[PDB]
Amino acid sequence: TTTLAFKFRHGVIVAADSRATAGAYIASQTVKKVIEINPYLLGTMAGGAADCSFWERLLARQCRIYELRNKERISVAAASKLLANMVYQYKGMGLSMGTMICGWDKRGPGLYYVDSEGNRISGATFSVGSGSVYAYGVMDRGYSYDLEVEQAYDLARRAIYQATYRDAYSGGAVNLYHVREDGWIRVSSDNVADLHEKYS
Amino acid sequence: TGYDLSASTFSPDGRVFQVEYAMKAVENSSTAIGIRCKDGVVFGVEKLVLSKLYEEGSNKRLFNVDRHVGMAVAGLLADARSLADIAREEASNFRSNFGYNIPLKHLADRVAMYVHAYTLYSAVRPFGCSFMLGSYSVNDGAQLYMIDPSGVSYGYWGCAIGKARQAAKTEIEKLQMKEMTCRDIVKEVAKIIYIVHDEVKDKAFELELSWVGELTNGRHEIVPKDIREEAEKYAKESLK
Amino acid sequence: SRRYDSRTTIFSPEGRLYQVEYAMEAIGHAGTCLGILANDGVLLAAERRNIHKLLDEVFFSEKIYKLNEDMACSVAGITSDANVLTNELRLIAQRYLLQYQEPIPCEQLVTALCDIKQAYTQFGGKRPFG
Amino acid sequence: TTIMAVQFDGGVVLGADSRTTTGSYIANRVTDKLTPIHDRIFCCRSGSAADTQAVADAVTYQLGFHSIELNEPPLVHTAASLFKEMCYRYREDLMAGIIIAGWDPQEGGQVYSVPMGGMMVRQSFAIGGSGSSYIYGYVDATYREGMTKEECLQFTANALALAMERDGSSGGVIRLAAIAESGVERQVLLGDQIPKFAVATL
Amino acid sequence: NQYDNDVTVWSPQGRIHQIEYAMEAVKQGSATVGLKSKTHAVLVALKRAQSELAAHQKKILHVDNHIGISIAGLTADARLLCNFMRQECLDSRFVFDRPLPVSRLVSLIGSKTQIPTQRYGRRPYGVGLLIAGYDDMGPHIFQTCPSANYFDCRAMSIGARSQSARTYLERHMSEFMECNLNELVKHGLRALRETLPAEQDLTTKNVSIGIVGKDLEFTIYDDDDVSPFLEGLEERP
Amino acid sequence: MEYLIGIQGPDYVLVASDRVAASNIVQMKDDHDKMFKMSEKILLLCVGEAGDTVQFAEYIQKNVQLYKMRNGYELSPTAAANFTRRNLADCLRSRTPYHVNLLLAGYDEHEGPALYYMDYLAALAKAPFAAHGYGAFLTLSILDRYYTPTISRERAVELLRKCLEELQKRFILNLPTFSVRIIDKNGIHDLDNISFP
Amino acid sequence: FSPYVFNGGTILAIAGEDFAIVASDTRLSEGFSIHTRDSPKCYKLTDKTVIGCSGFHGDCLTLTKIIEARLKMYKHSNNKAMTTGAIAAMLSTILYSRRFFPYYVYNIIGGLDEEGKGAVYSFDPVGSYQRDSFKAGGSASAMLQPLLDNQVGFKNMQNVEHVPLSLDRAMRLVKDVFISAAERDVYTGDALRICIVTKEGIREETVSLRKD
Amino acid sequence: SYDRAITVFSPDGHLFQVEYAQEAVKKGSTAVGVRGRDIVVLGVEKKSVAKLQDERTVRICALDDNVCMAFAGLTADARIVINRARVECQSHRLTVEDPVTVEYITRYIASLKQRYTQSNGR
Amino acid sequence: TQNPMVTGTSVLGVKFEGGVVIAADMLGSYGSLARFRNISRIMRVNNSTMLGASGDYADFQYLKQVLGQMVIDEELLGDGHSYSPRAIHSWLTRAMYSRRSKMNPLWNTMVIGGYADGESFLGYVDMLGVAYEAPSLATGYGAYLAQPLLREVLEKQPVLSQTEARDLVERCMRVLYYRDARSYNRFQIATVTEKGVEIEGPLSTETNWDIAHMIS
Amino acid sequence: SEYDRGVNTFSPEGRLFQVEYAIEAIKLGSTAIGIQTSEGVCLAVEKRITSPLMEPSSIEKIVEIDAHIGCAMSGLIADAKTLIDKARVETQNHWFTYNETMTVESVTQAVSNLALQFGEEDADPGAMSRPFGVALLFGGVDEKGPQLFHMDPSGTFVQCDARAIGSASEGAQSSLQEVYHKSMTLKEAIKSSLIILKQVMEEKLNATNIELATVQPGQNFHMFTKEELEEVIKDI
Ligand SMILES: *C(=O)[C@]1([C@@H](O)[C@@H]2C=CCCC2)NC(=O)[C@@H]2CCO[C@@]21C
Ligand SMILES: *C(=O)[C@]1([C@@H](O)[C@@H]2C=CCCC2)NC(=O)[C@@H]2CCO[C@@]21C
Repeated sequence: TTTLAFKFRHGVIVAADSRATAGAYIASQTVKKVIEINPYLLGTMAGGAADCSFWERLLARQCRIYELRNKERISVAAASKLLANMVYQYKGMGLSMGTMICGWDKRGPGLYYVDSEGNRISGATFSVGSGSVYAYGVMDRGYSYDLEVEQAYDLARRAIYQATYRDAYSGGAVNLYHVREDGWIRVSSDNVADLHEKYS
Repeated sequence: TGYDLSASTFSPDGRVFQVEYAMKAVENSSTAIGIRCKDGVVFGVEKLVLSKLYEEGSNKRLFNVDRHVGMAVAGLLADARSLADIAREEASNFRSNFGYNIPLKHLADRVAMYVHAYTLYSAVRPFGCSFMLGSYSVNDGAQLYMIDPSGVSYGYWGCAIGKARQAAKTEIEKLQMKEMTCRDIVKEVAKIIYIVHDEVKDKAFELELSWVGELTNGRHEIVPKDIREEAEKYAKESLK
Repeated sequence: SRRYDSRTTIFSPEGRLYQVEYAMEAIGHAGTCLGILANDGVLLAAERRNIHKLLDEVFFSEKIYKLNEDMACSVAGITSDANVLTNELRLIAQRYLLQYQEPIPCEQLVTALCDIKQAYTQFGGKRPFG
Repeated sequence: TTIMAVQFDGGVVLGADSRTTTGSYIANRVTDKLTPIHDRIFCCRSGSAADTQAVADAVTYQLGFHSIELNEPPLVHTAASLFKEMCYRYREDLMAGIIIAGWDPQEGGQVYSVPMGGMMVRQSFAIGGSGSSYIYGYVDATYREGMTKEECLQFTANALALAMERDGSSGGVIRLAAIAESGVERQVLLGDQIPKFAVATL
Repeated sequence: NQYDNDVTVWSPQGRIHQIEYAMEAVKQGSATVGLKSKTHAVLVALKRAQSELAAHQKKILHVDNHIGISIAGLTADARLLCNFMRQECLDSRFVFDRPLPVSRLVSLIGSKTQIPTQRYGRRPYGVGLLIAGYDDMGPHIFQTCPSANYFDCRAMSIGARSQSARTYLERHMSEFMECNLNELVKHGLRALRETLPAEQDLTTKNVSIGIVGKDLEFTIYDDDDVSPFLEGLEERP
Repeated sequence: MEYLIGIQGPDYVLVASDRVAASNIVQMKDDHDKMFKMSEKILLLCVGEAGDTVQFAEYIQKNVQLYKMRNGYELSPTAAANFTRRNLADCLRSRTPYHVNLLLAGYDEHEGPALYYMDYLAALAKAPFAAHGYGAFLTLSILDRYYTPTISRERAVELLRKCLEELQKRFILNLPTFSVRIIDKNGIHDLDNISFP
Repeated sequence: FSPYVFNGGTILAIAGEDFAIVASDTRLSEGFSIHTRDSPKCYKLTDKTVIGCSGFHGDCLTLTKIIEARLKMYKHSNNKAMTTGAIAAMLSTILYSRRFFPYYVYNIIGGLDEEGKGAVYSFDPVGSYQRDSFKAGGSASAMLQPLLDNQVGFKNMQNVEHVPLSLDRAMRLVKDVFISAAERDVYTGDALRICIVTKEGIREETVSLRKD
Repeated sequence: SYDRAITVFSPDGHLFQVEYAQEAVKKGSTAVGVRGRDIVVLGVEKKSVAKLQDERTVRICALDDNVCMAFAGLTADARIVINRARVECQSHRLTVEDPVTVEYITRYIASLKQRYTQSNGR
Repeated sequence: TQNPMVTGTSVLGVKFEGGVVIAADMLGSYGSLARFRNISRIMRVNNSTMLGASGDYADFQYLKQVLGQMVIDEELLGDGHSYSPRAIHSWLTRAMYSRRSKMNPLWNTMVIGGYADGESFLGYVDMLGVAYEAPSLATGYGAYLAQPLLREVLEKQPVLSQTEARDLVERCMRVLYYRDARSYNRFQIATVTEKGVEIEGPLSTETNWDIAHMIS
Repeated sequence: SEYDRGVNTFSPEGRLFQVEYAIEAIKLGSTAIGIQTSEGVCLAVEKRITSPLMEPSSIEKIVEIDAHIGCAMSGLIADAKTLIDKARVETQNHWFTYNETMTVESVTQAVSNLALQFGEEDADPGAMSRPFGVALLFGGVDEKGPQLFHMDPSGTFVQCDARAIGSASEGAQSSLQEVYHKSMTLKEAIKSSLIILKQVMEEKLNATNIELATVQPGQNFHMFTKEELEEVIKDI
């Protein structure tokens, strides 16, 4: 699994692979590792597929309830805090979750890393999964806050592509999302075979 | 004064009037009769039909509490059904713990204690039903017990509950039931039922008969239809 | 149950809690207690209603109780209720000393006891402390 | 431990050894493993001393209450059922092998076995314990139908002595009880009363 | 009166006045008829609401593929009982893989309803029920009263002015056993028409039908679906 | 492993922590704050197991601020430390123990500066200087060598720099930048971060 | 004491434009023995949905009963039958409710969506599910899946027309793939049960596989 | 536990206990609030005993740094409500990481009072 | 139970035209010791249903208690509805699965046989809750030694008579006495037909030991 | 006396006393009107403003249950908050479990199940002591189209075409009888409801003393702003 996210001047970039594995058998090559919590808020999934899906869907329900009660959209920090509090109750019981919560709120862009161990950290650049180490190098050598939108797209695609090249448990396609002030857009879904053709 | 509103209140003369009012509820019901002979027990109920729209077998007042134990009720039918379920549960628990069929005296004592537990508190209401339990076994013989809304259980040779209990008792005292057979007892039960019924006030009725004895191998069951119809013929002949 | 219920914790048509007013009447008839605050100290002075010749002296005082190392109280009203409340005051002070390892401030102790006494005027169907 | 019960026409005969062991040390050498549950109902206890004592006391309590409420002498089957219920419910927690023998007016003399696990079976003779293994062939060869009380007593004593010779966990004295309608008679066999069998010598 | 406020108080006459007051709730409600042939069972319900905009309130409910009920009295109590019956049938299918016999369901209902009548601070269920069912013993019509008493009927009407329907049914009950489905439903509709004030008539709006039988799951015919049955029904006398 | 250090002076307390948040072999964050503000003159520094640190620290913070709201004055450092030890000790034998190592720094108007050390078993000690982590093993002797009770805050910052330089020379972990705060009668002051290029 | 055992079995689902196909083998086994040769692993839920369960048989039976009950409850509460996607989401929550003592069941749902098109949903034992176009599950899933990737998905094929899948070609492919599976997998054999879901309803077919 | 129903309906559709609580409010000290352009003004009536009251620890109370409350009626009830509100404010700071809105705490207090008009034994 | 103590070996079942036949030996083993040699492991549930069990005899006796009480409770109502063999099979499956899910199994393997509405029923339940139906069944070591012969007969001739089925059961019992160490020479045969449930008591098999002289 | 009777006592006429008294409490509230058309559902309520110092924007008589369902309330408005929270939680739980939107009838039924759940004994701690003094109008759009439902304190819920609740219900209901036809457009419904509300209100209808909301197929729940309200008010 390779998931990636970074904040730049024009918003948040989220990218993921699409390979689901059960041992060394490739169960799927079209899995969706990004959950759409609300039109302004996204989450990523790494680790246990069922765990991440269930708990982030539960977060989506709670966030909708918040919006109904308080007549205002929830903040990224509050959503990440809710998820961390929810998963702390099941510590030591074997949950495997690694999540990035991304959005735009009254403080601007936001990106938070939440894992089942208990971490909740804010940051400008994150990568989770088996291939996260390979994505970190490309992202760190290419990342600037003053990137242009197409440059940011290309950097994210390149980092996920290199991770799939080196990691056995990553592959399939690169699914890309751009969080902007008016909401997130689906940018592209590019197969890594076509990216191999483009980059070689 | 309000000395009669709770079952946890005595009156100045030492009476619990709520239990007496429940007994009044029993006296308004139609009459059930039980007769015991050396080899068995016979139960007869006058079952009033309040409309012709009702099927045959509606509002049964005779229950099977155990495969050897039968029950004949009078009063409030819902209370009687709840009590029948209590008795069934008692018999089941006895078989599961001690491993044989419950003696009738023990079952009557347990159910009478359960009934008595409702005559002590303001939080619950007394039962508005009276009932007879009947059984046969080789070891214990033939047993007939009666339980009233206060919780008193007594053994009988012949018992009657309901509206025409006194007239029925007068009729039952005319039988030398100890040296009779269950076949004769069925005809006599039917005859007494037809005697005590008041056609002017109560319109129409069915006769509900059951028995338990060596004739049935200690199993409580409904009297077979041919025996029932023969007994009804005898009863209608006797009334002229 | 409804017939025998005295309904202690309800309102009157004028917004009054009647059992509390009756308990105040009980306190108006007890022995006098006065407290005076000075620059160098503070004092309590009570009148003793146990003035029979055949009474024996034992203990420390009749109406003055020591709650802590730094606090004391005097009571007016029903004596048994006072015994209950003083036991509870001592418990509250020692629980605070266990939690924070400092002696409790006086107003915090008063507030805790008064929360207990407010509880009896709002729910439970029991009589207040006189 | 070696416990035995044999049924004859009109009653039962029970017999046991008298050894309590904590490992290889004999803590009690004259113990009574025959317990009066009721007037004509006895149990032979095998396994954990504490567990069997507790179960026996509980069954004695329950059976006495039952007999007072019913105003009848109890049945042997009822006592066996109470033992079976308790031993099956707490089978994970208890190590208790029981033999229940007795006389009642309805069925006569009866012998029931409740092994570990909590099953209940009626037998014409029952043996139990660790020494019971060594006398299975002997009881199968020697048991005959229609024995009298004296023959049953001799048969039980012979079997128990044979078991005590070969088992390190059995020994001491032989305790016997005969239960019939007329009541209970108890005997102790010690020393030269215990049957002797010649040992092979070269 | 000191005897008429609690369900735990007996009167000196031997009655419980709260249970009678609860039966009054069934007497006030809208009328329903139920009847059975040798193969089918039919429930006919007179739907009505407060105003014409307000759609006629739902009187016939689906309990199981072989059981349906009609309601009279307090609708929330009726939904409580309906949920209880649905759960009992589901548990029977889970454990024994067979449908629950109808008589045993009515026994369970009677057990449920009797408990509140014996305890302080509780009330009866102010609902009268008509149960239509099919099982291995044939078709069944059952009546349930707030007193926890239940009846096995050949036919029955409950509600307001239902005595006239009961009179009609008694007059014609010998025919029902030999009827076909349309004839049986028309008999029920005539009985239900007997309760309406002389000006009112039976329309596709105010009538609901419920049918169960040997080879038919419980069906609720409302609206256009009832037009096949309302056809060929002579005018009132 | 994470590093905490505290130095007590005549009228001040000086605390420093590292700014690294790590997962496996990567540094996920390099500007992490490990200091929690209990009141206007109390700081709590917490390291240990993930999740346990923030949950315990924020529970303590919430209850201390609730004391301020309810009573109109603030807990003293000693009382806050004893409250913390009570809660950690109570949870020690339950099913949800916290694996946290803590330092508590404070200033009291009547008692002066205070530094408190607490391990994960909930033993509470009062110290002139203290440290937590694997780097403590390397820097406690430097504090023993150069600390005097009458030390000024300029000299305290110099001694802190010595300790952090030793960590840069001899420690196997990459701890490149440190957060530095001081507590005095005027409250909590953020000093410059100590960074090594 | 082990609360699980492996009872074998292979299931297959293929989605079409106007059809769905769910197939399974009918052998029930334990260890090296055969329990029965006539135990199908496909169950009808609605007139538009079929489910396929493989794994531990006790869990399969219990889950089938639970799903049927939930469908009846939904129809009581909401007055309509459940859709294929709603069933999939409900099953996901049912599976996650046993997260710390799981159901050892592999589930494939096949049916029609609300536009009348074919839909296949695949689950793992804890409730992660995905919408697919074809899917294999069970003991011979690793044998069956690559062939379906090649023949239905046209993967690794160069200049091959992507003609839409027809019901005839799909039926032939299912039969051939199960014939190949029964050759190499010891848990697969006996008979093949094929259920075809269309707007006209559900239609069943049975073909024979080798009995050794 | 005590499970009597205190607040019940009267024949005219009135909850008499609520009306009597409103009478209790009518007996209390007068509080006036004015909303300004930049300020908010809160004034209360004092019942002052000459020379003998100690007003050193008495404050108009603060729920957080940004919200103030004034009460009329039974003072002990007001103390209970204020402490509950303060606990809720700290919980909101923990769970949302932002200070409360005035309407949020007003909603919490109003729901608490409503809950006490529909509970057994209160 | 976590450790079985007194156990029974294998139970056999065959359906024929007009009913079902079930067979079991009368032995309870305490490890390798043939301890209780006269116990019955077949039960008459009702006039249409019979049951046989292998495994822990105490768990079997508990089940006999519960099932008997359930049948009596149903017969008290007198409403003309009885339990079918299929309903008892489903109840048994639910009971075993519930016990397994609590990690407290009933250590039994059960065969249910019945005849209702002119149709024969034969069903298998295992300790874990695996349940199914088949035309012949065998538990324990009979699954390896007896099921082959029964299956071979049934594949060729799918419908049997009572005589043929009984003969086949006797052959299979002989094979089990030859090759199972926990087996006994006395068995019982239960039959369910339209007349009900009939149990035939201590039966023995005729053995052949001629190969003993071929050892040389 | 007030405590002679329990809360679960029947009248001699067969009605629960507390429910009848709560229904009488319904008659003291503000007037709400709901009209159902093939183009959607319209809900109009009157804000009963007692003082010029009250800010009318804090009076919420119409709430959003979900994007497809809205509610209008009359009576004891504080009691309605529990029911509304239950409705919101039910719709979100349904979306979580089934990945679809709830029907208006199911939401109404779920809320109506809470209505008679009151008592003194044999009830869990945290149970209700009295009924709810609110009438609710639910309006929404589901696969059956635009649906309008009415709920009263007895637990009874019905489906309605046009409906008025509150103090002026009888006269408003008669007017709705006169003006409702099945072929109305949503604009006509809005205008007709405002005409009737103007007729029954004791104040003069301006854009700050009323509330109006619509639910249409495709468009979500919409609360009218002041400007749109003035646009509609101009015609009346
Ligand atoms: C990724 O971490 C990974 C994915 O299968 C999983 C499935 C989809 C959504 C969440 C991410 N989880 C795993 O267990 C395998 C092994 C490592 O990477 C996986 C492919
Ligand atoms: C017998 O089984 C035995 C006895 O100690 C014990 C004594 C009291 C009555 C019950 C039986 N139990 C034991 O554990 C030892 C070891 C073998 O036999 C014992 C002697």
